Amino acid sequence: MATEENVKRRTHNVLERQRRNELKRSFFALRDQIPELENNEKAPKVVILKKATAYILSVQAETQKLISEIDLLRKQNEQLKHKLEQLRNSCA
Amino acid sequence: FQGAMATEENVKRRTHNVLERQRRNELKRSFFALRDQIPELENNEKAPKVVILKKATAYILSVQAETQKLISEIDLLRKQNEQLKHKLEQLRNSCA
DNA sequence: CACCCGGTCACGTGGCCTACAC
DNA sequence: GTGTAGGCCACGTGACCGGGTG
Repeated sequence: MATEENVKRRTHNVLERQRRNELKRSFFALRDQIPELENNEKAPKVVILKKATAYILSVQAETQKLISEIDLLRKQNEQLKHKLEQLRNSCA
Repeated sequence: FQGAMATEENVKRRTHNVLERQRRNELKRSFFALRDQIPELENNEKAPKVVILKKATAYILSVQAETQKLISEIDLLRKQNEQLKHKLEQLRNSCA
C-alpha cells in the first residue's frame, strides 16, 4: 500500500528523467545544425534557441535574395535569347 | 551561531529560486520565438518543447537543402548566360 | 460515469563551475 | 589561498490534460 506509492513515485521519476534526456538529445541535435554553434561547443540551451531563431531568419533573407537573383538571371537570359533571335532574322 | 546558519541557507535558497524563475521565463520566451519561425509550428501556441526542437532541426535541414539547390540553379543560369553572351559576341564580328 | 496513463509542464533545490572578491 | 556571487543544469516532485479502458 505505502510501498505502492513509492513504486508509482519512483517510476514517475525515472519516466521524467528519460523524457528529460530525450529533450537534451534534441537540444544537442539542433545545436549541431547551427554553423555558429560549431561541431561541439558547450552552449547554454537559451543560446541554442536564440541563435537558431536568428539563423533561420538569416537563411530566409538569403533565400529571398537568391530567388531575386535567379529571376534576374532569367530576365537577362530570355532577353539574350530574344536578342540572338533577332540576329538571325536580320542577317541575310 | 545556532540557526543563523539555516537563516543564511534560506536566503541563498530564495535568491537562487527567484533567479531560476527569471532564467526559466526567458527560456520560455526563447522557445516561443523559435516556434513562431517554424511554418509547420506557427499559430499553434500549445506546442511541446521537444517538438519545437525536432522540427526546428528538421526545418533547418530542409531550408539548407533548398538553399543548395537555389545556388546550383544560379550557377546553371549564369553558365548559360555567359555562353549566350559569347556566341552573340563573335556573331557580331562575323556579320558585317 | 470515474480511473488511470502517457505526455507535458513549472517549480524548488543542490551540485557544479567560472570568475571575481577578500 | 578561501572564499563567494552567477549562471547552467538535471534532479525529484506535484499538477495538468488527454484518450482510452475498466
